[PDB]
Amino acid sequence: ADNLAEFHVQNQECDSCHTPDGELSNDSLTYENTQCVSCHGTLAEVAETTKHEHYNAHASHFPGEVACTSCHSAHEKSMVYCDSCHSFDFNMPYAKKWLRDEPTIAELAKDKSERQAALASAPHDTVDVVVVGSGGAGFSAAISATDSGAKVILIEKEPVIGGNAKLAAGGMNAAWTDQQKAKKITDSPELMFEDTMKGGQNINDPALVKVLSSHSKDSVDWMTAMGADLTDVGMMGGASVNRAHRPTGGAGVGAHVVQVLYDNAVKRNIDLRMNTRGIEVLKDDKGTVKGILVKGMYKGYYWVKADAVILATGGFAKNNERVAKLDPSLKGFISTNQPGAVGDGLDVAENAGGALKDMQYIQAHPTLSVKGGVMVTEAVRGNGAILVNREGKRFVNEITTRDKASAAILAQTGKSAYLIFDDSVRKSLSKIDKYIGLGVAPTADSLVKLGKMEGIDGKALTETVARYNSLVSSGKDTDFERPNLPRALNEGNYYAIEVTPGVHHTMGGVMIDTKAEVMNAKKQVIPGLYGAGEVTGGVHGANRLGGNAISDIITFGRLAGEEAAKYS
Ligand SMILES: Cc1cc2nc3c(=O)[nH]c(=O)nc-3n(C[C@H](O)[C@H](O)[C@H](O)COP(=O)(O)OP(=O)(O)OC[C@H]3O[C@@H](n4cnc5c(N)ncnc54)[C@H](O)[C@@H]3O)c2cc1C
Ligand code: HEC
Ligand code: HEC
Ligand code: HEC
Ligand code: HEC
Ligand SMILES: O=C([O-])[C@H](O)C=C([O-])O
Ligand code: NA
Repeated sequence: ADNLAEFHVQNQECDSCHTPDGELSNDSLTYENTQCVSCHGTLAEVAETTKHEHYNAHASHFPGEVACTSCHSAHEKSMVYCDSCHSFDFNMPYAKKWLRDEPTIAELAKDKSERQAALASAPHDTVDVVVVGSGGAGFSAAISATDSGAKVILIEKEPVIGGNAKLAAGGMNAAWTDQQKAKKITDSPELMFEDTMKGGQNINDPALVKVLSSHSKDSVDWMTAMGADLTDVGMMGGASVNRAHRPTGGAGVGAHVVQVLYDNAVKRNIDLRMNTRGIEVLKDDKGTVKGILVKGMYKGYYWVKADAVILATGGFAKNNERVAKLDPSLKGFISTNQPGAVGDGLDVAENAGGALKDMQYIQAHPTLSVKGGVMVTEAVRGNGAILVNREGKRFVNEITTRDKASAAILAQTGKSAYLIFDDSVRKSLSKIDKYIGLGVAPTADSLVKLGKMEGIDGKALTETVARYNSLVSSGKDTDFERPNLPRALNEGNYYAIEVTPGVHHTMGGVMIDTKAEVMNAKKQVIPGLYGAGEVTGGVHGANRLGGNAISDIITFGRLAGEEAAKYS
């Protein structure tokens, strides 16, 4: 057969998959997916049948309950979502090459011509608040608004939840938390503010950063009350003390936080709609929002009547064309992001009259795995790893800010470097075992063998580590002034990961005030319109600190949800 449906109808009726009337249930394809599960079992049950030693299409790091139709279409060939960042050896029936070519908001003007008819119709739903995007900002806002008495609809344009937030590794910054105190760490919201302002070249909006620093503990407390583990607290670049919180053992913060938000959303019966793209904010005759029209992938255009809309759509770091127009030094770089992170929500915001700011400030993560084409967490460095070049030498303070680290690596021979660490560092951060399972962390019982394996001068490598270990014991890095020297690299075997910068985060975005209200170029608030998370600009200035984006999206997501509800 040429497609999955044709396969099944060889021995099945249409209503094995469909509703009696044959209409698709909704854009999440709830009923239909329910039918696949009825015959094949849950995604976990399918997973038992498709294991490989180091990977499994049906048991991944994605949180939430991933719908079968995310990858398995019925009446046409479909794409494996994992192929958007990896190239695993898969044999999905009826597969086609991964290719993402979502139309822009501007191109969707080719649907006047569908859109006019929708807007002429009754609104499909009438609620209080509509939140766009199921990343951390969006779930936080949806939950926050719901607890504040508002009826919400949460929409996600992708087939799966979580956006980039589900990918987060290194942690969530906050000061001065109960969790830090339990780990004997001394910190303050003032210190966090100062690290943050300096890290961003004092470009950041000080009122927004004040909100980030002062609400950070509350945000950790809120997530914890909802069931999250934020008890491990690590170091990230440009911070005066350890303040990046994540699950026990040093597991990734991202999938965990989104899973917790998802669970809490489902607990409150929040209306979550997948494959549903926010297209244009609707405003009444006095310019306040009155709703939003959306495009369901399976059921087409419709609008939702509401007093408020919260845009929580993430950044545009996956869109290299737009990035390179803003910062040509990043043209052609690989990105760390999910395939939908291309900035269409910003278009939505601008079309609704919101102004943008700081857009030229785009952050490259200094360590994308060259071999895997995926982000390798900064916590690897925070927990003690060093960087060496092909000459087997250190060349930079590995916990400096990302602008400086990226430039340093790009200035080394071959425009890449190697993370080097031992088993003590490996055991201190369980997320590192994920890089090993991905096959991107070759290992050996001596630095000479490792260097010969990876094309690093082996003798130089050895002396570099011996010398670095001596600075660790002396307590002072006189070579590159790295301010925190947490571990000597001397336990067990040695690992190398080849790394180079990848485009990661867009610090610019829609202009918001401290209540997360979106503003126009005259600095006037657009009543009913809110923005939270990486879609906004002004929080992180010219360079964002590792750990500060998850802090941002919880704090500003929650704040937007409560402001939205109050606005009502
Ligand atoms: C690999 C990786 C690791 C990171 N780790 C860390 C970390 O450890 N600590 C840290 O502080 N930061 C980290 N960052 C950054 C942080 O995760 C992101 O800044 C965060 O994802 C921004 O969250 P958000 O809620 O604003 O957006 P996202 O989580 O990206 O969610 C936005 C969602 O909106 C959807 N969307 C967009 N437009 C539309 C639309 N028009 N209609 C409907 N849906 C829409 C998107 O598909 C997406 O699912 C990491 C980023 C990546 C990529
Ligand atoms: C389950 C394995 C399926 C069987 C067998 C059939 N259909 Fe289906 N259909 C299914 C899904 C999940 C969807 C969504 C799109 C996709 O291809 O994945 C569909 C959709 C259609 C549609 C489109 C309806 C619309 O766009 O509004 C129609 C017209 C349709 N299917 C009809 C249909 C008939 C007549 C079938 C029996 C011969 C049949 N489908 C089987 C899943 C499955
Ligand atoms: C029960 C009534 C089923 C429903 C509803 C769906 N599937 Fe199914 N599927 C079923 C059978 C009995 C078989 C044959 C193998 C077996 O388990 O006995 C299949 C086969 C598939 C396959 C493989 C097709 C191929 O070319 O080999 C896949 C990938 C599969 N089915 C997917 C799938 C999805 C995603 C469903 C819903 C959209 C779905 N199936 C419904 C039985 C049933
Ligand atoms: C993408 C992220 C997927 C989602 C979501 C689901 N499936 Fe899948 N499926 C996917 C791949 C890449 C493959 C191949 C596995 C491999 O290791 O090569 C498959 C395969 C199937 C099959 C065939 C299994 C077999 O008997 O060999 C079935 C029956 C199947 N998938 C079912 C299925 C169902 C019902 C889903 C939802 C619960 C589902 N898959 C999710 C990728 C993806
Ligand atoms: C890009 C946005 C990604 C997509 C889409 C998928 N994964 Fe991923 N994967 C991602 C990263 C950044 C990493 C590095 C390690 C980490 O936890 O951050 C990985 C790694 C894996 C691995 C290795 C570790 C492990 O969990 O076993 C596997 C086997 C893996 N990813 C599988 C996987 C599957 C099956 C996906 C589709 C559902 C999937 N990934 C998509 C980034 C990205
Ligand atoms: O390196 C990390 O884990 C990460 O990528 C952290 C931030 O904030 O973006
Ligand atoms: Na931004």
